[PDB]
Amino acid sequence: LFWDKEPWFWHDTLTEQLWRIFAGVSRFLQSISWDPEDFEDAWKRKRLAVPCKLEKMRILAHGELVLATAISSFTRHVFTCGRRGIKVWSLTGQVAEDRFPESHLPIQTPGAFLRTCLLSSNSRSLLTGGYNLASVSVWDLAAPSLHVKEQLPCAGLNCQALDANLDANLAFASFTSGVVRIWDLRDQSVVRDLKGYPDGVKSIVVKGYNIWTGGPDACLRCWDQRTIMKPLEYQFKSQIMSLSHSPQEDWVLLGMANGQQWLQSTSGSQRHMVGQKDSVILSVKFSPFGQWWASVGMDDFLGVYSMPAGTKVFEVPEMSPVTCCDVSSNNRLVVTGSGEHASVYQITY
Amino acid sequence: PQIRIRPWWFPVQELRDPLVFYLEAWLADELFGPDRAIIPEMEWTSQALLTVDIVDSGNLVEITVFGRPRVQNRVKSMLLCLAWFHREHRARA
Amino acid sequence: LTFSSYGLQWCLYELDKEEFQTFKELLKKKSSESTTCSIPQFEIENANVECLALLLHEYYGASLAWATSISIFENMNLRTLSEKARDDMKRHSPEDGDTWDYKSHVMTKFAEEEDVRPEMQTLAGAFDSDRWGFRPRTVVLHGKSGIGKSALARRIVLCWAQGGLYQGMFSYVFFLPVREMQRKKESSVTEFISREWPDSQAPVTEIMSRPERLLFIIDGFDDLGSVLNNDTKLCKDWAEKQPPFTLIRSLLRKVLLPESFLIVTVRDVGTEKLKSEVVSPRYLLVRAVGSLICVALQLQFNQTLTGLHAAFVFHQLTPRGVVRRCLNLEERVVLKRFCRMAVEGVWNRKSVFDGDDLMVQGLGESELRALFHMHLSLQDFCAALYYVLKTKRSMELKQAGFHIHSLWMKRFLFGLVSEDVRRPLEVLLGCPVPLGVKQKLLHWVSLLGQQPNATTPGDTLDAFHCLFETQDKEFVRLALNSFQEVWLPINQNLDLIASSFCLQHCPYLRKIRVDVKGIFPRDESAEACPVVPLWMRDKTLIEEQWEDFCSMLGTHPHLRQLDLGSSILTERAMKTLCAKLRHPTCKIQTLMFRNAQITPGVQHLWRIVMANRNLRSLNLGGTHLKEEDVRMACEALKHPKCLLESLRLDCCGLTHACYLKISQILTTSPSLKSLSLAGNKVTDQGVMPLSDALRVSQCALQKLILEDCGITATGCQSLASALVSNRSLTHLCLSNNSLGNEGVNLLCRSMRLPHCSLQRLMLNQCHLDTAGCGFLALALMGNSWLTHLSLSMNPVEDNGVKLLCEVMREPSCHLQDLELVKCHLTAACCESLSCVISRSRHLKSLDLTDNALGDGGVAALCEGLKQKNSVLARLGLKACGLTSDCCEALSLALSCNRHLTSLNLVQNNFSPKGMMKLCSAFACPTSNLQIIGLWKWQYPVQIRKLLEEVQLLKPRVVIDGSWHSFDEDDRYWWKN
Repeated sequence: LFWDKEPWFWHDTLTEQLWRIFAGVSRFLQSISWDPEDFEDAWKRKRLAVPCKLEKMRILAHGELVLATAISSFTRHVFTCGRRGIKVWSLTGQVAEDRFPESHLPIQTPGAFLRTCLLSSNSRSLLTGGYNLASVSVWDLAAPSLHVKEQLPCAGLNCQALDANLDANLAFASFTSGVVRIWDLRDQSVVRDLKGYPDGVKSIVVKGYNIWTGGPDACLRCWDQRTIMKPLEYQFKSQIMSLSHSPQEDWVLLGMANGQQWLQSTSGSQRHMVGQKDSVILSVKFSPFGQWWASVGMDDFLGVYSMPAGTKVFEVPEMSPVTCCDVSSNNRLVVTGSGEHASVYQITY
Repeated sequence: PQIRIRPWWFPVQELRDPLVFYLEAWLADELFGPDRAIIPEMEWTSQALLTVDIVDSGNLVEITVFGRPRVQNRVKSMLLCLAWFHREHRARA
Repeated sequence: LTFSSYGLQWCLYELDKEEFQTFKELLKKKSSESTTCSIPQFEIENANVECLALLLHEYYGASLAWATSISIFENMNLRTLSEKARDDMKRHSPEDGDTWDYKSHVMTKFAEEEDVRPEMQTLAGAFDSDRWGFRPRTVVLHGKSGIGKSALARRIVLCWAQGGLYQGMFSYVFFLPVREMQRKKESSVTEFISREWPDSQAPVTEIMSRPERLLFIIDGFDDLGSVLNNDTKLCKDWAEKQPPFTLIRSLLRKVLLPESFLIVTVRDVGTEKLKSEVVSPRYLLVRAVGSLICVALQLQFNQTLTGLHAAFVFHQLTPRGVVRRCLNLEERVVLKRFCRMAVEGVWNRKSVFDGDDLMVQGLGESELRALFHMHLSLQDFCAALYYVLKTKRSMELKQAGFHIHSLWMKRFLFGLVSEDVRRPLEVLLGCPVPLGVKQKLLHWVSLLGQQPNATTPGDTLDAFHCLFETQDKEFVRLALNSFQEVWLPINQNLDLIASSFCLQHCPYLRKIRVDVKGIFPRDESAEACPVVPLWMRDKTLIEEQWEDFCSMLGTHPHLRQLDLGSSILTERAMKTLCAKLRHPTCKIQTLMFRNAQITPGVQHLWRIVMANRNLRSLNLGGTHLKEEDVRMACEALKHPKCLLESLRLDCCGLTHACYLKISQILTTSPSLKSLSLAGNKVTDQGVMPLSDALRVSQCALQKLILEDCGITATGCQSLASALVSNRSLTHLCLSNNSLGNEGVNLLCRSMRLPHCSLQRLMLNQCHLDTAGCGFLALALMGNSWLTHLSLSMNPVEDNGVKLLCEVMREPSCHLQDLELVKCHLTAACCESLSCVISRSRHLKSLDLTDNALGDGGVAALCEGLKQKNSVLARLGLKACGLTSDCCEALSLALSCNRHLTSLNLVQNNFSPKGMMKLCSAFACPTSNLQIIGLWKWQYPVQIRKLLEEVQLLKPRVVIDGSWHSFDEDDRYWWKN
């Protein structure tokens, strides 16, 4: 949109000409393609190939700073999050830039915000929570009208990260008081509670019977639900900004806020460099097929990297610093958010 | 005129150009059941909204699909295959 | 039963064709191992995804079928689809006085206002609760324009007054019409409540006692969205006085009187504009086009609806009781005024006109009534007519630029340049009507045609629709002339009609592909449809239309290549397609069926190759061939009249007897000069018969491809004997086979003779090593025929490349092209290759990808290419890990060199200074690089404009990141 000198559609020209006449006074941008057959990309001379292309295809205007983004692919929507509420967009129509959301989700309570969001892997629930709020709410997206179906009680606590695991019906949370709780969606009763670190944990990731967390103290810990044993501590040099766990193999990918990335394996304590940058990374996300990962930073650049060794395929520039990203489940679409806008790209290989 | 609810996720742009085809009343009732409680789940999985109506005579029953045309043809083929299976099953018994 | 199968089919419809075949094979193995329940193999092989899922449920059982499919999904290394299947199974598998006076006064008022100018059951539940557990306050209604929203609202409030609806929920009903609120610039809620009462005074305390007692029925929210375009602060207090639009906004937002509840009636665009404010609503859907078309038909140009509308409109416009009367000047002026009003209505997205606007226009009511009899279609047609006969920039442009409702206007606009529709207008008016629209329309379509990329499928389909509407042969011929090749999906019968009509008049067509699915009628057997009549079941119109499209495909004069990007062809479909290709008038050279699914009708494909004389190529793939089919192929090839010069079989899963028959036809058929067998299981027992056929001196083969055949050393020695005996073959490819050093050595021994006539051989993924490279180098000395070679993706270290360079340093060698990728290379090989480039005099290409060449390697190759003697044409660098200094050195070398033409650099990290250096070097007049591989958008704006400036000089230069552009066709067509 901005990158081109001017974005234009095929019918735009005819409409402009007819308007000019009435008042008496590649080149053509394309729309996203959904069907899998129409991709028609020849074999290089469901898949594990490494992508080799990008192109912007829309911009989304929210009106205020953007803190978290999510992209559903089973349904086409997208979710943006700001201090005053959440806005739901759509991607079906064709427009250069969007201004009329699909629905607004406001909160009326003095000194009440939101700071985080998270979507279920089935695209059926949406966790929301923030400062000075009564509880963590879950929205029922499968229903013909948005409405909270449950509440997770919490008093005098601020949530700074969320997560879930639908196989066992467990919902997780992290609070600024260094307290990590749990719940059960059947009964909504706290099952356990892990505490002892006032610095707290900025990011938590759940997979199987382990819970990996990290924070400003520059340490990574592992907890197990079954027992009450103490965690396993790993030592690093800088702070940790985000984590993601490969779905295929045993690796944990994180950013160190000094332009470095490291991989950690559960089986044994092994590490190795996979990238270097002059900026500070603010997020890292893993592809649904574990062959590549995306990384959005602070020095106005979006990067894509290759899993086997860590070499970078390419990157795209932007105007404002980015703070979030999210890769679709199709492995095709990747969303990012900077400033007061949320843009959409496409991947072809 | 007929009045119906629409979910909040199915876009309104897709309501253009619907598709319709008729079937036997008894076969339709067996396929969906008298209550038709399953329609919401099928819709959520298929990103497509259905609508079952019974003609006055009670002999032919219409079904409907909304969504992109390829989705329409896909669902039509699925329904006709299931209908043939049910027809042969009845014929055997 | 059906409920779970539906989800299962949707699980199996994410599977690719090859994945689908692999799933079928695994299932067949599982079933064969099973004795409890047996499943026939032919049924499995003949079944499609839907049939597969239904049968898998039928034999195994719901839970067991889900479990088996999940297990196989896990076996194929498909995790995500497995999780989706598990969750969908979890969700699909079942468990195992004053008030009376007010209401009466309101009823009189609404009866008077309606006099001046089934659904109850659903409306009654509009406030109840659903299964999730929810009670809605706000309800939005929308639908087509035929229904009168005010009529619905007044009927609902009347029924409420009668007491049969919402008797127990609320007692006060308020009707807010937006027009009236707009009439008055200033208003307040208390003012409205006082006004609605007859006495003009109401108890504010009683009204505001409870929120439940109230209700508000807004109407026509879309009428004034122009006022709502303004943005204002919302008012918390209800006693204040503010503009009406602010009150409506604050009441919809629920910031004022939150406990109360609303309801809204609105049009489609209105629900597009208001969806952003209403909080957690419950939308609904409501549903004179048919009546209007029926009336027009009864009051009768059947080819298009634009013609019918024009005919009806001109019938209406004719003076009553007088025929063939030229309109008076005042009549024409009033017509123009009416058309301008309609066009303003379309542009401003308002379907309602108050008498004030009519007075501003000035046209009389009687004349307007006489001119029109009955709708959005009429307004659109009137806008078209206007086009046939404000601020500098306004938002109404972009608003109407959504082309969601202007589609009809353009469709009509294209329909009026038809002469059959033009002539009645000319005689009715009696004056010439020159129109500059035609030029703009022709230029529009021609601008579409000129796009460098193959036309987008949707754009092409819509262009076909519009042009087919035009119905002018010379117009289409002038428009379609621009382009050469088209890409055209076919989704619906009308798509077939448009595609058939609009292509007969294309004079420069060469290539075309069609993705056809869902069009083919349900088979008369096992798909009987009571709704469809007898004609639809058999001899349907779709059959005739597909036959006519096939005839057009056959009869084109300039068509050569036909392809099917994807399709589910029926046996009848392929029979009909082949019927129209046996005609000698056909001129198509090539074919393609690799991605399609055409298995039932493959046997029909052989008759055409036997009969037609101009067919030159034939490509199959992924299909399944039986022994009888291969025998038929042999017999068809055995006809003396055939001139086919290429065949390609793939993954057909042939049998030993099939290889024997193929060898016999190879030795007997003189026309066939190529053959490919990739993905077939051709063991050494399949290699020996082919070698025996090759031994004879009559064999006329020149190319041969053998991919994933998994041959061994015995095949290697068989081929060695055949090659020493044979004297005809030229191209051979053995890739992805585990030959090893012994096979390399055997072939090398066979090739050391001076009478060998091989020109191109490639061995990829062959498990070579240093020893194999030594053997090849040894056999390379004393030969001058072989000209190409490629050893990619083998762990040939530096030493092997060193040996090859030592052999190639001689003046007698005639090797021209050499490519090697992923060979674990370093700087020493680069020193050797720089020596070779500086000295050699026949090497014309090279490739080094995924090799950690680094700064030293690039510096060595630069010192090589600096020389003026070198004749290297194209070089390949990628993923070699470059930096700034190496890019500086490369830029200097490119400044010095004069023979290098092509190049490539991607997957590298260049600093902005380095990119500056590279562009400056590309700028030099001396260098002439006709291709460069780079991504423009990957850089800041400064770099993009710099590279564009470089692109301006030397307009021949091409900067495209994706290499393999302008590369000869043979290099990649041979390999496959």
